[PDB]
Amino acid sequence: NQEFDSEEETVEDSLVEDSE
Amino acid sequence: TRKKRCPYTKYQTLELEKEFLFNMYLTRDRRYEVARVLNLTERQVKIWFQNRRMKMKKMN
Repeated sequence: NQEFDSEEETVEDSLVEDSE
Repeated sequence: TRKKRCPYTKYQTLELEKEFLFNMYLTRDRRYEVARVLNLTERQVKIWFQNRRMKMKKMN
């Protein structure tokens, strides 16, 4: 019911921040 | 995945998993097709495949 979200909301690329 | 990115369903994850495992690389049209089939953007596929690699490297 909206077009806000984000172009990277559906496709985020930071789920793997744990480098270690 | 319940952080930022939308939680992919089993069917979605399975397809992306099998496609990437079977074909580590894809073409523009094939990626667009896969994305189309998943009712998403090519970016969804492009980043998912890369996310898998980054997950292997970082969160080894």
